[PDB]
Amino acid sequence: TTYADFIASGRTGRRNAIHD
Amino acid sequence: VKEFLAKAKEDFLKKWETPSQNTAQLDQFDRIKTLGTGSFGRVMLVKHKESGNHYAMKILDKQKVVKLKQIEHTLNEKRILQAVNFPFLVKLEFSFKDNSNLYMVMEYVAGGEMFSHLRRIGRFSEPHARFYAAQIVLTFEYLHSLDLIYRDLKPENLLIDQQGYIQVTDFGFAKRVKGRTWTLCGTPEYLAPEIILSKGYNKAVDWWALGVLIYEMAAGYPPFFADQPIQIYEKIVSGKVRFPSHFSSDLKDLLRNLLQVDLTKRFGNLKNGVNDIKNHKWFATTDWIAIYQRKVEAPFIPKFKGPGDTSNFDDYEEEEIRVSINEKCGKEFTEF
Ligand SMILES: O=S(=O)(c1cccc2c(O)nccc12)N1CCCNCC1
Repeated sequence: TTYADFIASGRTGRRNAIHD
Repeated sequence: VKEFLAKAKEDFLKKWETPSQNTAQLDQFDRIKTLGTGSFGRVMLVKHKESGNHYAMKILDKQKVVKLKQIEHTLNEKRILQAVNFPFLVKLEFSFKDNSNLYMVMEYVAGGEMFSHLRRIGRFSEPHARFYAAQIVLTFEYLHSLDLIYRDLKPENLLIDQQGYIQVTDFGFAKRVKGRTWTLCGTPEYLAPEIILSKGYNKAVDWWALGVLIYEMAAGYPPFFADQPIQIYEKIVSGKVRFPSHFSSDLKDLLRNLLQVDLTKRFGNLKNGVNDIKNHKWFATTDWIAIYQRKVEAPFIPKFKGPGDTSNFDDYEEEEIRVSINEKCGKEFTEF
């Protein structure tokens, strides 16, 4: 399921901004 | 509306033109705990000894700000934050600096980050999401009317206050710009196609981000997610989005208009401005005035075991606050 894929992804934690 | 905005703009400009500075000292506060962390420094729960009030103090290492070339964005943040004033915007109580740091004392919002609650509960019901969305809609109408662009909307930057309402915090990328800008900034999942394609943009990016937020609050996950940022940008520019089978027809429509790759047909960026959004079906039950006044009943009220409680925030390692005996980056932060 989409939900499952998301939970197994490495981006479920607090996401940082990009400066560059 | 137009009448309101008009006055709000006059108040903003007075402070914008003449910002305040050095309105407190580090020793007027008691460092209690780290509430969150950033790239240039940590946000700490602090206590104003004199008033006995609690504040969220954002600390920025001047040298690190310079190494990351975030000087102007930092000045932008303090200058803008000290001049704005809206119900859903966290207030900056004091600001000051010392040999090595910059400080911004904001109001402490005990409720916690939407992020925490949203990730824990999984997803919000549409009505619940409509509640927060409405608040962002007005907050952007406010900000944009001031020629400001927020540029970093996301669950992580939205706090829930004691009344269950939203408080936008972190103006690290906010900018007052008439016309268009080109800086590549924001959070991957929330970036507008324009930004990713380095084509120069405007307020329209804030509306696209709104779409992303509403979708994440309603689905429990972003409309575009992958393991590496580059994979995310590829999804974003492809102008291809999939909606959960439970999304109402109205919701899907509002989102197809927000996550519009064509700036020519994206809600918020048309002749009807924000009204194309306020007057959208999905917001039919929404009484905008009632929302701005905070008369509507909050669907969720985070409770706290008293003042100073940080049970709604994660735990971070405690880093001591060291202040060089020598002034650092003085000329670069003169106006702070
Ligand atoms: O400075 S923050 O907006 C922030 C975090 C935690 C509690 C706060 C609080 O209670 N008030 C104002 C801002 C606060 N921040 C943490 C740094 C990373 N950006 C996301 C949120």
